[PDB]
Amino acid sequence: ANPNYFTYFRYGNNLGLTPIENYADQFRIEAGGKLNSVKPVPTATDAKDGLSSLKWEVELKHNPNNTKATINESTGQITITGLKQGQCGMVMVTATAGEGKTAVSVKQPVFFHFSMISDSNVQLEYTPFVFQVNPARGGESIAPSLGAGIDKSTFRLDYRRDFFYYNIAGPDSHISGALAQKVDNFLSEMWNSYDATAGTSRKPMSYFENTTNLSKALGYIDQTDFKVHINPNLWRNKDGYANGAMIGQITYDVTGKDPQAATSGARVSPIFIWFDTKFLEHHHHH
Ligand code: NA
Ligand code: NA
Repeated sequence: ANPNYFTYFRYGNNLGLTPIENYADQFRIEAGGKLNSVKPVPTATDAKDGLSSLKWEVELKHNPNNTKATINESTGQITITGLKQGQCGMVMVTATAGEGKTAVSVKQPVFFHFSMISDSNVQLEYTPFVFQVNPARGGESIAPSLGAGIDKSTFRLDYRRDFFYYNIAGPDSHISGALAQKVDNFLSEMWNSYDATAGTSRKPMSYFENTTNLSKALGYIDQTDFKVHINPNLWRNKDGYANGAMIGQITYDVTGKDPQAATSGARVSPIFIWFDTKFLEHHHHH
């Protein structure tokens, strides 16, 4: 197209994952580290005038209750504050080339994970921590590392509470925000499609609540490898397929039991699920 026309930028990742275009833009703050040590700058674009010709803007998406983000308008350097240990956060970055009628803007998410050692010496890390999934086809995330000394055979892991969804490029009618009582949004619609009585419960996302019908869950964690599974043909409605990102709190138990009632130190939000029909899996030759 025109002189301002472009289609992408990239920040990459600090996880050693390559090539960077096969993964979301995503940054981990290591266990026991500081948020102010991870201030990513962009590394790629198809803008002809390049990274130092773009106007950089940021909007914090997750977690609105406690996280903030700012951006250097010239360099694109992002700074995050307030994200809590054991949680992921999400921002939307907008880059704009030019001004006026022929200006072109491109918006993309950037994700963050503040890792930690939680109860019982667990250090739960998905690498990548953004699972890019096609909602028509479904799929399974990476298997996480659990931490040194953890018995994987007695580990149990399940979604629990605090589910949030952020529309990225889906229809505006996929309303963003927390799954909550008396709020009609994309997550309440998804929940209700699983069961009219699901409410704000873990049930649509739970292994332990779907043991005899896993294929019916919106998604679940398996108890062998602890991958997150997303089932096909559910994250959609008449207006369109999900095109957006979901985060939920996940609880664990180190004694072979359903972790429903795990206490506060055995609760984390270690993974973001990003739905987009354009995603095809990169299997690395299996
Ligand atoms: Na559904
Ligand atoms: Na959460």
